[PDB]
Amino acid sequence: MDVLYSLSKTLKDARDKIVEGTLYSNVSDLIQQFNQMIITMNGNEFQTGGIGNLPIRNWNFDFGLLGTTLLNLDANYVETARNTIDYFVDFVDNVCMDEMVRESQRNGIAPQSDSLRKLSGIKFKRINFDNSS
Amino acid sequence: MDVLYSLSKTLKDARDKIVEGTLYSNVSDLIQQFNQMIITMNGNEFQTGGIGNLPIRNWNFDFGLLGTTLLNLDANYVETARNTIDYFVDFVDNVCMDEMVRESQRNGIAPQSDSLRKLSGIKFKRINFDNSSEYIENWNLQNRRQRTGFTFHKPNIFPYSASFTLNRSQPAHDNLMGTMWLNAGSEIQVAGFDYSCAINAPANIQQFEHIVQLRRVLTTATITLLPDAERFSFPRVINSADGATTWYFNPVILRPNNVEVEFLLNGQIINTYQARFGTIIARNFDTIRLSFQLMRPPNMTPAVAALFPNAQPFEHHATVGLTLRIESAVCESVLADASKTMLANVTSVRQEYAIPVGPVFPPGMNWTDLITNYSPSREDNLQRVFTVASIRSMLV
Amino acid sequence: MDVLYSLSKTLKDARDKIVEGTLYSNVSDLIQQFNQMIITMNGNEFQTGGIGNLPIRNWNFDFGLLGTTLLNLDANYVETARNTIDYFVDFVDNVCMDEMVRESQRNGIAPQSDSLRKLSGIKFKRINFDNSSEYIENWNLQNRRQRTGFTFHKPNIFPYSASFTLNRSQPAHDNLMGTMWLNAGSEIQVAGFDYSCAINAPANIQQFEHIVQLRRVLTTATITLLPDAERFSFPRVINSADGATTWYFNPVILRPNNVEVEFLLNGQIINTYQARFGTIIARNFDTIRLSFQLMRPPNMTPAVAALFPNAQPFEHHATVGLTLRIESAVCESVLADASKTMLANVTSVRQEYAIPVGPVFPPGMNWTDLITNYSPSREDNLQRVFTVASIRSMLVK
Amino acid sequence: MDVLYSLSKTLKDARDKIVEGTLYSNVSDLIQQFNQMIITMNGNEFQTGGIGNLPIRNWNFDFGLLGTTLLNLDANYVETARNTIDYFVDFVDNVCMDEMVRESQRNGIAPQSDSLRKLSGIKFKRINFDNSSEYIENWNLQNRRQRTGFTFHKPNIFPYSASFTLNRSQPAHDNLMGTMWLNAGSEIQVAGFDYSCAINAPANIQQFEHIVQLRRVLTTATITLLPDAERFSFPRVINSADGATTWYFNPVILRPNNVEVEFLLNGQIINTYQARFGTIIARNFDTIRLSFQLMRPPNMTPAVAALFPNAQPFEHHATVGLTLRIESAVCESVLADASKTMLANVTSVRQEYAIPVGPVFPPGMNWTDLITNYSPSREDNLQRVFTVASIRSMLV
Amino acid sequence: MDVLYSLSKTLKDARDKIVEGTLYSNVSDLIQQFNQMIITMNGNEFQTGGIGNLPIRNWNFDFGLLGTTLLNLDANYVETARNTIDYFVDFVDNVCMDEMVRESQRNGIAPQSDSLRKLSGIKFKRINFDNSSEYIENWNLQNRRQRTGFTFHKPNIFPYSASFTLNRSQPAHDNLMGTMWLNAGSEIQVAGFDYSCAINAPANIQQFEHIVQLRRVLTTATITLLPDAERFSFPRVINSADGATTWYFNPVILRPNNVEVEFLLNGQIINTYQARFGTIIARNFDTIRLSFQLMRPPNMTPAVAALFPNAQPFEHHATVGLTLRIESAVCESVLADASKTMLANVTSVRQEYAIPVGPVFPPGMNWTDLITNYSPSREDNLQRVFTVASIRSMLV
Amino acid sequence: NLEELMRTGDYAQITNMLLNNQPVALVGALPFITDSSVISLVAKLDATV
Ligand SMILES: [Cl-]
Ligand SMILES: [Zn+2]
Ligand SMILES: [Zn+2]
Ligand SMILES: [Zn+2]
Ligand SMILES: [Zn+2]
Ligand SMILES: [Zn+2]
Repeated sequence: MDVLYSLSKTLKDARDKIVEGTLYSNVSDLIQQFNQMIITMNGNEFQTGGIGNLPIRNWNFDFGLLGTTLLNLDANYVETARNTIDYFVDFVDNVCMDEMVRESQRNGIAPQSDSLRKLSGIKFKRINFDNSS
Repeated sequence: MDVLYSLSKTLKDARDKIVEGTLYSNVSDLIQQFNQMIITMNGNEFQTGGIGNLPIRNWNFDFGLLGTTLLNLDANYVETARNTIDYFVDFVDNVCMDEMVRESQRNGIAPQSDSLRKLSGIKFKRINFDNSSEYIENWNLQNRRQRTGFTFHKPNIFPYSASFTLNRSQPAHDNLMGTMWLNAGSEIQVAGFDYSCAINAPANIQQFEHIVQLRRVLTTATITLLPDAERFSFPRVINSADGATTWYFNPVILRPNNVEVEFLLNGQIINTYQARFGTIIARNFDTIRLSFQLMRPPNMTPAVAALFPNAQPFEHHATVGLTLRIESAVCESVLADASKTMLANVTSVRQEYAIPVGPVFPPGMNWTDLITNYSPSREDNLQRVFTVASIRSMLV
Repeated sequence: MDVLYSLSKTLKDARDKIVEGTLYSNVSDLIQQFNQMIITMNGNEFQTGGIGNLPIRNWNFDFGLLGTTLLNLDANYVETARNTIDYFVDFVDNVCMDEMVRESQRNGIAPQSDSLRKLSGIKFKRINFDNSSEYIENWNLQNRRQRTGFTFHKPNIFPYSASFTLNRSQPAHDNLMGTMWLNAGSEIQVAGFDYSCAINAPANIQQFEHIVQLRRVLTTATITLLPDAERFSFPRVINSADGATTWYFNPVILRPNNVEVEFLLNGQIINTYQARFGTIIARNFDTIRLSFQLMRPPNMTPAVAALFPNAQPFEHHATVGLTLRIESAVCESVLADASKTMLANVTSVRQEYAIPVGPVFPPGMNWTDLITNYSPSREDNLQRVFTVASIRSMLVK
Repeated sequence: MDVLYSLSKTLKDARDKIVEGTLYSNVSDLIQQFNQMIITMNGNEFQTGGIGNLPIRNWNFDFGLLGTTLLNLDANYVETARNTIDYFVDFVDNVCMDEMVRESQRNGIAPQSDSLRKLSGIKFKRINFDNSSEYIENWNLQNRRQRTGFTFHKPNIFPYSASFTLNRSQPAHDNLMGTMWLNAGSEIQVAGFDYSCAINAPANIQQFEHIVQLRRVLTTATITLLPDAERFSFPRVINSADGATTWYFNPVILRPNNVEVEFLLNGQIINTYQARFGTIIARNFDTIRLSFQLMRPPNMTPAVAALFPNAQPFEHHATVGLTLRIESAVCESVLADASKTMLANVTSVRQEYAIPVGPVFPPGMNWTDLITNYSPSREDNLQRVFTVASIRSMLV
Repeated sequence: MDVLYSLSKTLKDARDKIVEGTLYSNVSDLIQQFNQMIITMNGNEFQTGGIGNLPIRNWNFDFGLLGTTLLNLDANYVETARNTIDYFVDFVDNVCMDEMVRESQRNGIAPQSDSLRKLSGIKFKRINFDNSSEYIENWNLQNRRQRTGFTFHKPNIFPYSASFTLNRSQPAHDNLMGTMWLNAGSEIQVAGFDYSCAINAPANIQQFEHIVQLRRVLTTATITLLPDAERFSFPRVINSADGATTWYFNPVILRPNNVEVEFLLNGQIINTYQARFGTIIARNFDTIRLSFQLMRPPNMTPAVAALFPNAQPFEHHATVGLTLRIESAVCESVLADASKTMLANVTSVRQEYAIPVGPVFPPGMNWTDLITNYSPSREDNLQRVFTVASIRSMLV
Repeated sequence: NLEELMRTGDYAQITNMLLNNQPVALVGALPFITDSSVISLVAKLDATV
């Protein structure tokens, strides 16, 4: 949950803060967190399940790092970031939907969907950051 | 729990294997594991008790290691090991008792006593070794979220209930049609009775049905079905449903007709046996449906005919019975049963120290209330306390 | 079988002992056995299940060995070991299921599934290691043809049968003398009834005898004997032997007289118990002879005297019972009992996949039919499938 | 005993673990222990038997050590080991049989056979290794005066006794009041009967009480309580107290009223259960006190009222039952039970070789007489023979 | 048994192959085996026992080896070999006789004589070589838990029994209906008779049934079925059931009707043959059910109609018969048969030396009692003695 | 067997038997000393080898 929340928070912050013309000092930590997430998720295969009419979806992550070395973010930077963010946001939304439709009588506080169970592995703990909600 | 079990198993192995004269080759690995346990537990302060009359105890661990240069163990080695073994066994027993008397609603599977919570830290996992017992194995499978399984001889799955239903009744209770049952432990006795012996029935046949809903799914169950219920085969006086009066029952037993026992899972038929007695197998089920019939004998000897007149009064009441006894079963959830002793251990520990009733278990650890309302929270707490009870039983 | 059991035992040991934080010294030999199993199974193709609704599963083994440089087991080591163990456990479960659903009229003790046949090769014998279970121990002893032994709690040795025998009867069924019994599971409840209460008997004694012939020899049996049979102690309406009519039974229970329990082997008396109730020991036997007498009480109170008139009609019928329960026993052949789940496991596997009726076992694993006709070939096939069921239960259960 | 157990367990491990194709690393420690046993036993002469029909057998040990293999064991290794294993198994079985057929009023816990007395010498302590079985664990604990524990399923704790007591009677046996009970094995079936149905009893209540004194303290006991005693629920003809006459019983079963089960230890109430049926826990007790009541129903339907007139004759006699079944328990002393075969094995060995009745156990090792007079001497001898029986069961 | 068979086979081969003038290449391997046997047996003392009138005999082996350097065997070689062969054959014959006259209840398959027990030691395993005979091959396969069978020509599977069953009878024995049969060896003859010729039977058909329960399962059995039982086809005077009187049987043979021969294994119909006569195959069975019917001929010529009046007296009694001969079969267990001499050999050896009656076999080795109560112990002892008898028959 | 003893190198059993005076027979081609001295027999030198 903390890893899933951190993915969603990173994507929301990227959408809000990675905007054309903004200073890199406004996104430096955000860009570092985004690249950490990209590195952690790269090479991992995920599947959001077919419970009910929810479609079976397969997710693959092979993305380049967001660039540094821009004093002010330009349109190319925002375009690349938007492509990556859109794919990640679709993945996160589908994972959240897959988890929202599942329940267990015992251990109902634990993740139910396979995607969230995979995200609960230690290797993804790096993605975790500010849990403020 | 895995650390507590490993402590208990190491101490049990120390008691069993560290004996006079034994080759050090026989205990080399055990001595290494025991020394690892000493190293891990040394310098730690634990506290148990503080609930009910269970006394508060403080535990300090500052112990030397056992020797490793002997060829055959002698008396001195055994006494030196036994001192530490005694202290550790006392500590483990007290921790197990402290954990057994505590329960939580939301997270009853997690450790409750501060001692076991402290033992759940990473640094204590060094103590962890072989987890071969059935209960610890199922605990680990549950923690990994794998399929669990507990074998029960005569599982205590049916809460006690001696009841009856009258599908035909009058204030005078002289022409009664219904069925009375006892569901106790692993046993279900049912008996359908007709006072008129189905003389006025459509086909001279009276249909009786008993549905018993198990509170947990039983798999790989072996059951014995017999065609008579001895419990409801002798005359008796039974209170009315509201207790306002009493009625008379005077059974005369006829063989049940068209017997059909059906084992259902989530309302879906899994197993079905018709006109089959003796040993049957219910492979996976959570409900039992017993349907039988009372068939009026088409031909009767003068005495049998004398039993069953054309109309009232009905002095002899026809009855058909069934007995269903679950001898063995497998259940994903813990249950009491005849062979094991975890329920008895937990109840004994709670009674001996006058533990106030918690928010999870029924007062006095009464099994009938526990299994009647066997909620997931109760199952979590019961698995925790039963595993702790088995761990303690390894030593005590 | 030995190789299949060794696979299952190695996997169970790996699950129980390869845990986070444990010293490598605790699992060194277990790790070597696990690596031997990996090496032996690597590069082999297996196929399981083409009978009934059991799906065809294909199994390939290409696994890396477990490391041996660690001094304490960490999380990653345990995870990799658990992945390999999960695959192997699935394979072993499927192999056991495939073997449990097959039977042979010729060599039923031999493997039937091609997976177990492949595992019966020499190259796989290296996987063999400690055979400590009771069933595998008995399997090996039987293979060498040493004296085997299976300990049963409440052995299921009596095929179900509820019947009666009328030594004296007539179309009115108002003056009957005979016995009614239920021999079910580990229990025999017998009851001899005389409607006249031995009023015209030779010295007012009516002798009743029940012979129960076990289909297998039981040794070292603890038996509870109780004077009364509660099953045949209430009024009953019983269909006649031909089924034409029904007769009335109205028992009034009298204590049995000169009770004699005889446990015989090959028609030779091994144990005798006279007027002994409670726990008795039948050390070696295959036949039970229960002989008990209904004795008319020489002195009766007015109510008792009113029960039994000098002549018909007889409305209260004297009955003397006996209950025998084999609490535990030892048998050289496998049997269903109240404690083990081998029969339940085999039946569940067969029903779950709708295995067609073979030429050996009953029409669906009905224990009554099996024990009634417990043939040597049935014994061989049953022992094979029960051993496989125990092997599977080590892992799946 | 520890040495005999160690021999037996070494041989069982040799049978189980020395198998063709097995890695030598799987049996390295086992082979070391086996070779140590061979060294210790070689050159010693043992004699067994000479009691009853048990033959006199002479045992000589002149065996060479088991070898080693680089990687895996082969068929030659297995046959060579099996010859020695078979000889040692025969020796151990004969020694166990010799020890099972002997007893002593004085020092019954000590070895009685010459072979086991020799095996208790210092020179054989080298053979001693892991003592992990329940019986050997309890043996070692009892040697140290530590608390012992045996877990029994359906313990054989009540000597058989089908008796009755008439609190009110007369030579005509037509207006009787009393209790009839069967205490058999792990089962109590009591039934209090009143022929008058408490018409003249104060408050229309008749109080029945049954006290059962267990010969040994039972702890952590799971008990099943059921309202009715099916054994005493049907009409019967019962001998008089002195056998001079027979009387008639014609039960009509009523619900037992104000049921109270008291589990007492040394005259102190430990557990109380009021109107509780099903599974209950008796944590520690040596006495059971079942106090129930026959309450005349204040309201009766005409059929019910017809059975209970204001005065004599009383054709239908009111009866309230009670069934108590100890499913499992823990006892500090050895007892027979349904799950184990120790009593059966000892009795079989004694019967097979026609062992003359000794000065300790009753003739034929009858359990009723044994548990009736379960003296400490009998306890010691029975524990010894039961431990030897389990040791033998490891192999045979 | 394998070593004894190897001795016997080596000596038989020596007798058959060591002949004057034969190339040594024809006996090279035989002479190697013979010298191996000499080396193994040399220096050993044997004793064949004194059971019954069989004399106590002591055997010593100090024989030199046979030459292996001649191109062709000559008279000297044959004489020298014969001198040793005679002694070895005498020893083998005496060992076989000693083993044949002994039985055990506990373990009847193990060697009984001390000579054969000595030969079962490891040191003599070198003598073991080719085991090609049917009996030794079956012995070895059964030791290996492998499916093996003995082929019998006219197996002696049916215990002798000439008996009848009267389904309808009366004190005067003038209107009888029933069956007569003889089951002798491999032969069954049955004949259902009705004195009334089914005049009053429902539809003028009388049904007869004969069930023969084989004491062992037979496989791949060739069986001749013929539609008449000549044994019960002539006038007879037959004792009554209790021997009180005698009745008269005057058959007139009719064709059997609705002939159904079923061969059943475990109560299931393995094979069925309807109205089929001649050679039939029963592949696997343990019970034979012969059903046939006497059908009153609907049309009768005056001579036929004169035989069967509408009412009594019935001077001609209508009979329908079947004959079932087992020409060949295969059995897991040993049996007597028309071709092999094993039973005759064992019985002859027991009779010649006045061997007392043992606890296993019936007196005089009577085959009817033996096959009647064919217990597993009897099967083990019989297989052992039959194998020894065949081994001896190789030489004697 | 002295050949097997030489090959294995394990002298535990032979050492235990020699120390504990357990009768044994060492089997194998062995050179021997032919002693014709009666005083050597009285001195029991054959047991000192
Ligand atoms: Cl039970
Ligand atoms: Zn009512
Ligand atoms: Zn039980
Ligand atoms: Zn009848
Ligand atoms: Zn009295
Ligand atoms: Zn006759």
